Amino acid sequence: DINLNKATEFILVDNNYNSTNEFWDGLMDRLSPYLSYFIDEKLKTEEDMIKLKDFLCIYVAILENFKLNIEPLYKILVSIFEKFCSVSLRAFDDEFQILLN
Amino acid sequence: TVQPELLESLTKEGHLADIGRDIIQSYISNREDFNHDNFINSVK
Amino acid sequence: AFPNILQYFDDAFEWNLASKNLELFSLLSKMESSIFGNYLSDLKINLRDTLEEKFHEINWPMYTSNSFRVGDYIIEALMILIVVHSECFRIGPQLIHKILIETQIFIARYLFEAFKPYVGNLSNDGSLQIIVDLEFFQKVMGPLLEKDTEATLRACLQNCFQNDTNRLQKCINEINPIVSANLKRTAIQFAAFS
Amino acid sequence: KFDETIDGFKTLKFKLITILRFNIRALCIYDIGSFFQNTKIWNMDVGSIELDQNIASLISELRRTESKLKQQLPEKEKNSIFIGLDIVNNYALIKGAKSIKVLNHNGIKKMLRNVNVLQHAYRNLSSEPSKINMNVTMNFYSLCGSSEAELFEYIKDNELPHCSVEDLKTILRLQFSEEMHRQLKRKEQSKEGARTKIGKLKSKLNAVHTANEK
Amino acid sequence: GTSDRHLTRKIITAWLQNGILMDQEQKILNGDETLFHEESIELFKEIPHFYQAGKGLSKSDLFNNLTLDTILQFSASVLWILNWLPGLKKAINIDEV
Amino acid sequence: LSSNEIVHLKSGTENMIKLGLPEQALDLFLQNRSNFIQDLILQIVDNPTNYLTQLAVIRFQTIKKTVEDFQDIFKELGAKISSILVDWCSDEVDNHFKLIDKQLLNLSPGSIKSSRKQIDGLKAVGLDFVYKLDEFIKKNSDKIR
Amino acid sequence: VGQEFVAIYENELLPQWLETRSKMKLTNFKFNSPIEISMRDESFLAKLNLG
Repeated sequence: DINLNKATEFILVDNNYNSTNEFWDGLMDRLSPYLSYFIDEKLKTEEDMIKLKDFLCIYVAILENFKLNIEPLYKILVSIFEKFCSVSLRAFDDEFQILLN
Repeated sequence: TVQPELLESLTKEGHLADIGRDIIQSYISNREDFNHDNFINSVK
Repeated sequence: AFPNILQYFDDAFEWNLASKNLELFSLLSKMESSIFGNYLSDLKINLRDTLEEKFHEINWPMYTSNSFRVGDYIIEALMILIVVHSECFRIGPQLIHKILIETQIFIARYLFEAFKPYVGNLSNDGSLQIIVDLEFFQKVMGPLLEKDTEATLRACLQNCFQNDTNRLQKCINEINPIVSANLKRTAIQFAAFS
Repeated sequence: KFDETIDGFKTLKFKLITILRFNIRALCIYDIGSFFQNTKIWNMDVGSIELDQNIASLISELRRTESKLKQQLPEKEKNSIFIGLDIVNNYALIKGAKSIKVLNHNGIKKMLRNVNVLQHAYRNLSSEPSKINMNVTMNFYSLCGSSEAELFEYIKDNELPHCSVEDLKTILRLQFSEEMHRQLKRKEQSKEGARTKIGKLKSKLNAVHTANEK
Repeated sequence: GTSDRHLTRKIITAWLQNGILMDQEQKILNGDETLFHEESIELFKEIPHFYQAGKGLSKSDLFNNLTLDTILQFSASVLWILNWLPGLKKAINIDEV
Repeated sequence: LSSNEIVHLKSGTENMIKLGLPEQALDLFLQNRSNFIQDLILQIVDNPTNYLTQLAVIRFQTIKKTVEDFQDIFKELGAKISSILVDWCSDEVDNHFKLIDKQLLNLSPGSIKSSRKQIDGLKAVGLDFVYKLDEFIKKNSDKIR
Repeated sequence: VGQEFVAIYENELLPQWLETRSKMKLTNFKFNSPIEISMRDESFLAKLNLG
């Protein structure tokens, strides 16, 4: 409900202002969501982290139907897949060393 | 106060553009010593 | 310019005409003769390239396994037919949209009908089954046109060897179902010619 | 009004100049996906499939860049700037791109296939014209992947407008040599075929088109 | 925006004669198929000899290219001057009319 | 000329008919679906058979939906307006083969299976174009193998 | 509330369709093609529902 613009009462740019908005809120809250998904990767465990991506990639995708959603969308969920990689990784046959036992 | 650890982005702040456009890192070129070993590595 | 002549007979009690002045109109007649006969040239010339489809490998050694239709003979023909009748039916509505439509059914029908001759022996070269296919694409041209065109159509129905039995007649009257299958796919394309 | 419309013409050449420099420098930027391409391999890395993702990015934003550039502006300038700057920077892009590393016989087919893909890309911008950097740089980097010193004499006696022939001949020399220089290991190698490329550095290389010095 | 302060605008660094000058000769028709790899490789690789590619670069790919916003800007204004020069360069109506 | 949605497009389309400017209206509508499909192509060759299959699905599927939009919107608007639709259809089919040939510049025929299957997808609403592909095969029989 | 209506619409309705479809063609999914084919009813989302 920002880009419902009968445009433009700014007029800056001619339909390019909200790009700067979700750009910048991407930027500042990016590094906060970084550690919030990194520290807090342990507190993003191999449970509903799948529902975290499932509730992020849908919201990464139905976006404007896209407008500049890149570095958060690619980089963040990329690192989330790296987290599911490591979490399933140690959750793999290290966690099946009972079969070694 | 551009020392070798606090010279780039604190000079690139909001009203820290009251320091110079190529003299942001050399904001102490108004001093005796300018900016402590390569003041001028920003405009290029 | 007729009403400009009648209203040009206002003060003007000359007589009014003397349609030897309308030699100009006869000149306009000749101009009209130059006009549509220009474009009905080139479309016919483009429909001359119609013969590139149906001579090349159509009604050849043709199994023609019940594709209803497959008549690229009639398909691309009626396509460019509906392209010309597409792009001029608004401003030139009931111009040679209609007149050149009738003449297109003519030149269509005649330059069609003289292809069945060289395969008058009615299985050439595989067309025992494609007898019914040329019967099918022959039946495709019953979209909306006139009756003397349909007269020459059914004249070309009896053109080949068989094409002389009434078994061909009632047999194609049984083969009408696959024509109805072509009459829904494809429907909406040539539906504009209705 | 001639100074006026003269100056507007000067802004036209400045602006279209800037656009052509933008696309061309986007390309030369994009060739640094090879820098680094994470150790373009030695003699093989088989397999060796595909496809140096940064080059696919180059094809991508090249393609969309030509899409929007065909949207806004008029045609002839776009064909001009894109045509000249694209094909030329493709060719010299391959030329300086030769200065890379030790070389791979399978990776010859890899970077060959990538180069053929970018030939398909700038071709997909325009190919009916002389899309010869396909032929020139394909036979030239393939000629680098060629390791025959007899072909090194034979080709460049017949083809290859290869004005960097100092570095190009020293590079295909460094390519037959780049197969040689890690053919073994310690040594890697004895430089005996590079004694034949020291002699052939004097002979298959320094018979350089009657300026016999390379 | 040059006023370098603080940017190695390598596009603007590539605005240097004779590469800019022969680039105007490469803007003449543009070049009329004398698209000199002499000229293109010389000037366009000349400032770009700095690494060069190379190898092992110290070079481009997000090192100071123009952004997409500035691209749509420059495309916009060049469309504007193209729409200008017919319409406003027409009326010269010799020679003070 | 601006909305990627349907409801304003549907609505102001039939409002433009409600003025009675239907021919210009349809032409603008077809132009919007042209620009639509055009920009839908802007999401990505990565490798060929995928890319062709993708491409056919966009273009033909949108044309077929546009046909249901047409008979939807232009309720008892006759033959003529439909012929304008046939114009736009045939245009885009030709543009498809132009994009096919646009990278023949270097194929395997499963691509063609994708294409002809979806063109029969247009025969679900009854429009043949396979014959154009038959002449495409005919004159392009080099890398079809 | 509006966001929950939005991801309600996409996550509840749309991925149900593009996983329900395709089902004709394997993968290739969640992308420009399903952008193109879905496109159904209950695409009528962004007219008034939060605006």
